[PDB]
Parts: sequence; C-alpha cells; structure tokens
Amino acid sequence: WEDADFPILCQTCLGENPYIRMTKEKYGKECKICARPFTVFRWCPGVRMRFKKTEVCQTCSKLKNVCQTCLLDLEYGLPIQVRDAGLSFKDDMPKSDVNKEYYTQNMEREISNSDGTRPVGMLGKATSTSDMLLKLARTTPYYKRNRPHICSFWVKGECKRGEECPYRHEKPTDPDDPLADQNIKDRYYGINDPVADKLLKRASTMPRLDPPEDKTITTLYVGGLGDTITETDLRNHFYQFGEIRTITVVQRQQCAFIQFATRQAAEVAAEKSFNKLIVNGRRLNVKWGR
Amino acid sequence: PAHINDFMFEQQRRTFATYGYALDPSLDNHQVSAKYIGSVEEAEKNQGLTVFETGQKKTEKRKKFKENDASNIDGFLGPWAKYVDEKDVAKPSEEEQKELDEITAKR
Amino acid sequence: NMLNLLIHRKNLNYLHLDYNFNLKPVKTLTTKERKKSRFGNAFHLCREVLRLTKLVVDSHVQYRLGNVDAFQLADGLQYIFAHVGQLTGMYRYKYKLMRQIRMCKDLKHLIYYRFNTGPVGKGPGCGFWAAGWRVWLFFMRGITPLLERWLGNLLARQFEGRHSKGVAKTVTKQRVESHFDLELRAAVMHDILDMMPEGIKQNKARTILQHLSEAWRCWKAN
Amino acid sequence: PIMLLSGHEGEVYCCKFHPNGSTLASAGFDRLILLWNVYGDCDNYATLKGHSGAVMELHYNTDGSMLFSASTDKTVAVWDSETGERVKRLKGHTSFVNSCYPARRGPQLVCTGSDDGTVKLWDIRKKAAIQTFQNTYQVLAVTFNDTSDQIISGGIDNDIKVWDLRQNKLTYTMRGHADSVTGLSLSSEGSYLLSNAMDNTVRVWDVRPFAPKERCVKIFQGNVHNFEKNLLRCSWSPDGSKIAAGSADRFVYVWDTTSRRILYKLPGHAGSINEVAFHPDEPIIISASSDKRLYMGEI
Amino acid sequence: VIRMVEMQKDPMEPPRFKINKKIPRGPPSPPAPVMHSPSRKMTVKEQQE
Amino acid sequence: QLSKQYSSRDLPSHTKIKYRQTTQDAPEEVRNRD
RNA sequence: GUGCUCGCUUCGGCAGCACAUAUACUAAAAUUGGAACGAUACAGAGAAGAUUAGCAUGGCCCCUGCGCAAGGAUGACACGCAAAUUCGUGAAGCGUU
RNA sequence: CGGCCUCCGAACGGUAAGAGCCUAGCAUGUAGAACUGGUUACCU
Ligand SMILES: O=P(O)(O)O[C@H]1[C@@H](OP(=O)(O)O)[C@@H](OP(=O)(O)O)[C@@H](OP(=O)(O)O)[C@@H](OP(=O)(O)O)[C@H]1OP(=O)(O)O
Ligand SMILES: [Mg+2]
Ligand SMILES: [Mg+2]
Ligand SMILES: [Mg+2]
Ligand SMILES: [Mg+2]
Ligand SMILES: [Mg+2]
Repeated sequence: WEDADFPILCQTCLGENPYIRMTKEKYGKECKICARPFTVFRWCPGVRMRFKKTEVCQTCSKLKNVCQTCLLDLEYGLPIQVRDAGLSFKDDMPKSDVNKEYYTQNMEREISNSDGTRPVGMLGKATSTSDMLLKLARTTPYYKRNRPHICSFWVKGECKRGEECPYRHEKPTDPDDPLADQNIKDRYYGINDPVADKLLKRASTMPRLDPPEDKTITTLYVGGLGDTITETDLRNHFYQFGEIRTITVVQRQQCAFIQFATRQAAEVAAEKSFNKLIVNGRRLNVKWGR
Repeated sequence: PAHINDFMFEQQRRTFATYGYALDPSLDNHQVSAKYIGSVEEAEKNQGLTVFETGQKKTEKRKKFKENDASNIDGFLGPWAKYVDEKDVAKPSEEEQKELDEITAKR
Repeated sequence: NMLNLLIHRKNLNYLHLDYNFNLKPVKTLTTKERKKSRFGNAFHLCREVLRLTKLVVDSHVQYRLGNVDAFQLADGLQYIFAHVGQLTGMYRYKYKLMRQIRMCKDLKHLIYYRFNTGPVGKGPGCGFWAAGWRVWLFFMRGITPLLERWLGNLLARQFEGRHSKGVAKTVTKQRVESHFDLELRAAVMHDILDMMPEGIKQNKARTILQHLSEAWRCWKAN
Repeated sequence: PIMLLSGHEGEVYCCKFHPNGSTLASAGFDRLILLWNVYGDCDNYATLKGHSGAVMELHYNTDGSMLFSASTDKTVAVWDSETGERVKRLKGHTSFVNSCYPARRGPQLVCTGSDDGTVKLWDIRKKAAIQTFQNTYQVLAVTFNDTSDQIISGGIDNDIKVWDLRQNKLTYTMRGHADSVTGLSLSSEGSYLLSNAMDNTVRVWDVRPFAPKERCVKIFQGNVHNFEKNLLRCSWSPDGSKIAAGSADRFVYVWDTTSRRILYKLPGHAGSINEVAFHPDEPIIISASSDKRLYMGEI
Repeated sequence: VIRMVEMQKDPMEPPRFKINKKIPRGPPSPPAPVMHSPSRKMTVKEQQE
Repeated sequence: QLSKQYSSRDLPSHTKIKYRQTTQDAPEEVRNRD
C-alpha cells in the first residue's frame, strides 16, 4: 500500500480557484499499472466540473515522472511517449504479469531509499529539455479537460433530468477518430497512443531551419534584423558558439550574413536560433546564404 | 502544514466560486498587497461583494411556482416547488438525433 | 439473503438454501463438488441460529395474522425454547450447547411439576416461557463474539484470499519424527561437513549423510 | 532554547507576562485562560474559566494582582490572579467587547473598546459605567494616556482618536494610516505609542502636552494582511528599544526603535502570529499564534 | 491552500482487494568484500586423507 | 498490505508485565549485593 | 420563505433589518473485459516383483476449514549428457632449427 | 426419621486427479481527445 501527503498533479487538472477542498481515502483503489492498492484523493476541479481522482500510485508516478491523474509530463506536459522521444529515453519497464510485479516490487524498495524530491533514474539523467519539447509544450491551461462526459440519454434524447443531465448534452464524437480510444495502460506505457503520433507529426511539420547542400556555403543569412542590432551584437549571438569568420550587417535590407569558422558551430547556432534568436525582440530568420 | 481559520476559507472560496474573483491567498515572503485574483475587473466593478455578504443585486431571479397549502391532495409543492421558467422535457432534436444514431452506428 | 449471497459468491450454483434455512443440493454432486461445497461450523452455526429466530418470529406472525390465539402463541413459544434440540439441530456444530439444553430440561421439570399441582393436567397448555428464553439469551451473549470472529475470518478469506506464504505451522504429533530427522540432519550438515572440512573440492556432505543413515540402520540391526 | 508551549485547543489570540515576569497568561478561541510558569520548563499550573465567548484580549494590572480579560460575549471580566476567580463581570456592553485596558497608577479605572460603536469607561467598584464616547463605529483597540486623563482608540475609520476624560470631546485625532488600525501600545515612556494596521505599515506617535500638531514619527515596513483579517497587535520593549510585531505571514518581526532596520523576521510558526510578548526583565519573547500553540524565543 | 478531509469508512464493508500474491524475493544488498587472510595450501597427501 | 484475518491465539492475553518486586530480586538489590 | 420596521404606508406593492449558507464515487446508463471444476472429449494414480499405510522437505501451485488443528491420490508438481574453475606422462612415426 | 438415580452428536479420513474446450456470470463503469500558410542583389 502507498501513503501520501497530497496528490502530485498538473496545474491544469488541479483547478482554477486558489482555494480547493479535497478528500482522501486510505487504501481506496488499485493502481491501474502498479496493480497494488493506493490512497485516492478526490477534488472538485471547478464550478460545474467533474470531480477528478488520482488514478495511479505515487511510485508509479515518481518512476515515470507524470501527474497522477492528468498523466502528462510534469515540466513540459506532453504525452509520455513524446517526452520520452524528446529526451531520447528508452524506458525498460516490464510488461508480462510476473516480471512486472517483480520489477514493481524492487523499484518500490529502491525508491523507498529516496528523498521524495525528484524522479528516480534516467528521469534525472534526461532533464536536458530539447527545443522540440519546449516547442510542443502547452502554454495556458487547457481546462476543457474537466468538463463532464457525453449524456447517452441526451445523445438519444432521453436526458429528462432537465438541465442536470450528468453529462455534456452535446454531439457524440465520431468513434473513427484516432483521438477517441486511448486505453490507460498504453498511455502509461507509451505504446501506440494516437495523441502521441498526431503531436509527433505536428512537431515534424513545425518550422525548423533547413540545411544547405554544399559544404562551402558557410555564409548564414539571418532575415529580419532591424537597426537596433550591432555587428558586435550579432557577434555575441554567434561568437562563443564556435568561431565566426565575418559578419555583414546589411542595413539596406535589415538582414545579416555570418561567415563562420566551423560548419557544425554555425549549424548548431542557426538551427538552435531558428526564428527563436530573440535578441532585442527581433524575429531573425536563420538560413544558409547563397 | 498550515493552520488557518474556518469561516474565512469558506468565505473566500465561495466568493471565488459564485463571483469569480477572490482575495489571493499567496502568503509571500515578499510583501504583496491585497489583490483580487481571477476576474479582477469583476471584483473592481462589483465592489468586492461576497456571496455571503448581503449586497444590492437587482438581478432577475428565475420565476418559480408556489403551492404551499398542504390540504390539497395533489396540491402541495411546498419545498419541492418546481421553477416556473423550467422546461417540461429534455431531448436532442432531429439533426443531432440522426447524427447521434450515425455515430452510435460508427461505433 | 446474506447466506444465499455467500453460497452463490463461492460459485456454488448446485446448492440452495430454502426458506427455513435448510441447505439442499439440486443435483447429485461428483466428488469435486462434494468437496468444493463443504462448509464449516461458522456457516452452520449462523444457519442454525437464524433458524431458531425464524421459528420464533413466525410463531409471532401466526399470532398477528389471526391464525392462532394468545394462549396458543404463548405455549408454542414455551415449546420452542424447551425443544431447541429437536427443532434446530444446533448441537451438531457447537456441542457445548448441551449445557443450555440440559438446563432447559431441568427448568421444564420444575415448572411443569409445579404448574400441574392440582386438577391441571399433563396436556399441552403450559406456556410460561420466561425461563427458557432467559437461558437462550445468555447463550447468545456468549456466542456473539465467537461468531463475529469466525465470520470475520471467513469473509476476509473469501475477499482477500487465503495466505499460503508464511504459514509457519507448528510441530504437533504427526510431525514429531519427521521433524526430528529434519533437524538432526540439518545439524549434521552444519556440523562438520562445513566446519571441519578441508576436503575442499566438494566436501561430499551429501554422501556423509548417507553414511549417517546407514550407521543408524546398522545400530538398529545390531 | 526555542521552548514551544502547547495545550491550547484552538487559536491563542493573546499572550502576556506577569508584570513581575513570574507567570504567563495566554488565551484565545478555547474560551478559557491558561497560565504557566515562565522559568524552569515553562510549565502550566492554573487555568481560569468562565468566559463564554472567545478571550479576545487579556490585560494585567500594573502590579499583577488582578486580571482583566475582554471576551466576545459582550463582557469584560476582572479576576483575581490570587485565586483565578471572578470578582467582576463588566456587562452592559452592547456588542463584542474586543479590547480592555486597566488604568495604570491612577484610580482603578478601565477603558474597553467594543464592536458596538462606543468606548466605555468603567469603575470596578460601582458596577456602573463612567463615561462612553460614541464616535460612530467599532473601536478595535484602546489604551489610556499615562495621566489617566486622555483615552486613545483605533478602529475602522483609520483616524486614531483620543478623548479628554474631563471635557469628553474628541481631543486628538491623528491621520495617515491607509487602512484599519489593529493595535495600539504606548511605550513605558508614557509618551510613545505604537500602531499596527493591516495596510502593511506600522507607525509611531507621541501624546504630549505639546506635539508638532502632526506627530507621525517613525514608520516601518513588513506586516501583512490577507483573507483572514485577524487582529494584529504590537508592543514596545521594556526599554523602548525594539518593536515586536506579528502578522499572517508566520514571521515574527523584530525591529528597533533606533535604526528602524529589520532586526528579525524569524520563522518557526505554522499559523498567523497574533501577539508577541516581551519579558519585563529579560530578553525573552513569547509568540502567540493561530497554530494553537506558543513559542518562547530567547534573544 | 487545500482542505484535507478523510472520507468515512463504511462499517459493514468487507475487505476490497486480494492480498495473497506471490513473487520471488528481490535482489539482496551489494555484496560486501570478503576480507579474509590469505589461503594456505593443502598437500596431495591431505586431500588423500 | 495488512490482512483482516485473525487468530484464536492472538486475542489479548497476559496484558500486564509483572515486574520483579522489592523482595523477589530487584535490580537494585542485585546492584548492591556482595 | 418567515417576522419586524411606529418604513413608505395602503392594507396593493416596494424596501430595510434580522433569520436561514454549498448535496453529490453526479448516471435510469453506456461501455469494457474474466472466470462455471459445467458440458465436451482426452486424460489416468509415489517407493520396491506384486498389492498397499503414510509423515515430511522445495515453491511465480492451490482448494475445503474459524484455524498456528485436520483434510485434499502420502493434495498436486518435483529426474534421460543430474559433469564446475584445470593437467601431464611413456613410446613411435613424420616434417623442422 | 429418613432422602443419594452417570451418559445422549456431527464433520473429515472413498466416491480419483488432471491439461484443453466454450459460453453466461462476474467484474469495469474510468483516464484521455487535436489547433494556422516569411524570401536576392553591385565593379572585369
Ligand atoms: O419432549 P421432552 O423435551 O422430553 O418434553 C416432554 C413433554 O414436555 P412438553 O409439554 O413441552 O412437550 C411432556 O410433557 P407432559 O407430557 O408432562 O405434558 C413429558 O413430560 P412429562 O413426563 O411430565 O409427561 C415428557 O416426559 P416423559 O417422556 O417422561 O413423559 C417430556 O418431558 P421429559 O423431558 O419429561 O421427557
Ligand atoms: Mg509399487
Ligand atoms: Mg496433509
Ligand atoms: Mg489412501
Ligand atoms: Mg504432499
Ligand atoms: Mg487418503
């Protein structure tokens, strides 16, 4: 059995009011992954929002570093597969019954020897947040998660409970959509979760700077410079990132053309700066010159 | 492990619930001032009125019935008096109905 | 309802408990079911106590329906309490009951042989049911903590499951010899074959134990 | 040592010393008054009883012979520290009497601030009222002036008021605090008076025969208020050297009269600190907080 | 700031979960170093003995 | 993972510890003795 | 909604005051998955020539029992190289420095 | 003036043990559900 002090949850899922009232139940339910009994905490998210419940053990949380009910990552907040890929992690948690119960037992025994402060294992050795992860991250609280379900009655017409229909009396979503059927077990293990694939395709279609053909094209064109930048400022953007060989600050077009001394240095600089080199608030467009 | 007073927490919570703004609870080591968090402009325009504090509201209350003479055999609505501006049936209609049939078939 | 929910939760569909709390099979059961469907003294003590109370409350229902009489109710209750032995069959499961049973006989010989001191006859109409009632109430005072323990154990075992991991069963009377030999040859294996070795390679302790058993048979054969 | 005291069931609102520096009195929501011995193990001997409402302010006499204690249930009470027993139940207050003050070194006389809209003057012997200055509204703290001839009070309208006991008019009104004043305490100078107010600022004033007509002297930053609006109280040191304040921030604030610097924001508490008590002899500090216990800090 | 309240336990409620699960025992602790004195030799004759 | 099973032999019994009294042999006397 | 304003103030309303202060695993569902020792059929019982009593040990095997008692075929299961760190003589023949 | 009047009934150990097989039950009643479209110019 687990025993906790509070949930460990996403701010989205925790609610809007600063003042929340929440109930605990000791040994209340069984972790859908750890398979063992847990303490279950239940809170009312907001006005006219479903009561939510912590749905995974505190150890099953600390292991993969997620929110015990929202299930999304704690820092960035993407599906577990996406975060794993962006951290280039390879999580080896067993699948079959006996092996998984055994692994859970020993992982719990070893997490007993912790400080309760940070995830155990590679989730400390993989906290180097890649710009892909930061780029996919949610920005404001998608609080549409906490509205109630779809009223089978009010979908057939029957929700004769007036306005109190226990579920959102709107149109039912077409079951063909990939974003419909995502079993909890897979969403925790990260094996074929449709939201992960859609978000990954979105991250693949997202703009990133393109590389040139020729090795000798070592002039990099930064578009959208503005006349509040200095040649020394463009340097400080591309100075310690390697070596720069020359800098042409074109004031007749508000752009720049940086000749470097190391191809990998300039490549890392410009790709890492792609539309996001925000110096004095200017959206520069890093590309390889002609 | 805080220990706070009881009438006050429920006062602030109900405030934030029914009015949408509340005296923010951050007890910061940098001395912040009393700032109404949430619907700040609502707190400004409503003068900070709490759901518990009596205040002037000309808001139209929904129309209800009142049959409180308990001698009529099928008369007494008493405390169970329905709201008069209420519907008499709850259902989805022709377009959403066929669409939901199509979805239940698609599933 | 509780006893039927128990029966049907264990998945014993071939049995049913009828309305006077008799348990009856509705098939002829093979061995596997004659075994799977044996019940304990908790189940049966609860069955028989409920049967006594149903007898009592149903005598009262007969009174209230108009079927009998005040006098027939009183004497029928006296009957019930005097003859718990021949109506329930409780003694089968907690045989200490005969304390109570013999007591309710002794009382009845008193009361009867003072009830019918004159023209009053040896017939049925004697219901002065205070004494036997008292007796079975004290019995129940005693039995409720016992049965609450036994039923708590049964329900736990039915909902959690029986613990076959660290049972650690005592050494009783059928395991005295087998245990003596367990511990004797554990001792011998500790003793030299690991603490006076230097037959380094493989100290052959599995063969010194063979010598030990044969020395014993040779002792016995002189 | 830290010496945390416990044994109170609800918030403790008021804690103060024997003017001997011998015994400790604390009180709050639990409707009774606990006493302790300051030295040794800081142990508890006596418990006074009777007050039906919350004990909102306890106040000693200047010898330590009888105890004054303002209760929520419309009443003040004077008791015998000799016995702990009631001598007088000052009734007649038409609402919540929050603040009480016994006249020091004058005739035995009491000023009580209440939530009725009046300040009340009472004599202990007559079982009757002396004077009452109904300004308009609730008065939240009240203290005499060392002549026992002016009476100072602080409430919701932010203008600290002082009445002359003989002309019975608003003698001295002072202004400059942005929100409600919650605490007054006149130093043992008989001159300098300390004012806490939940607008996050503390002020110092001086009642004299002649003052600059605008006697807002020293100003310190740091105190807090929040959704609690608990009553916040201040004190001078025995020497007029350090000002101690509490706040709803769990930090005991110790400042100095001289340089107005932050000598301390001490943590250690769990709930809002409502009252800090200075030892009349020692560098001993006692914190009464809403975490249902007390602290005994040594500085 | 949140208000913890513990939910009532129903008196008449049997246990909820199956306790008896068996698994092999975990790995022990990191083996400690064997601090012996150096081994001596057994002649052929002793092993004969 | 605490069971609600129970045993006839785990009922409370002998719930007070006898201590060795003043004359029997208390650790004070044996501390003294020669 | 209740009462009182020495409220308008008629006995229509309005107002003010007081009093009263936050239920709920929201579902009649809709889902989703596994067992019945039941058939079905196969299957088919330790030791040693034969016939048979048992008590144990081991553990990702259970079942009946309140059970730390007892029972379940001695409850079942438990055997084809159950080979592990590691060699050297004696002679001969052939080719080599 | 004598009195002396035990007990009492049920279970287990005989009706093999097993793999498949397939369908009720019986359990679940959840968690989650989505977001756009930037480009070249001077001297031989
Ligand atoms: O059946 P039992 O438990 O033994 O009780 C009966 C009975 O009592 P109920 O009236 O409650 O049935 C008889 O009572 P009567 O025939 O007197 O009305 C009778 O007792 P008597 O001896 O006095 O007749 C008889 O006894 P027996 O078979 O010896 O006649 C016997 O009571 P016992 O316990 O006396 O046998
Ligand atoms: Mg044989
Ligand atoms: Mg056995
Ligand atoms: Mg046999
Ligand atoms: Mg066996
Ligand atoms: Mg047998």
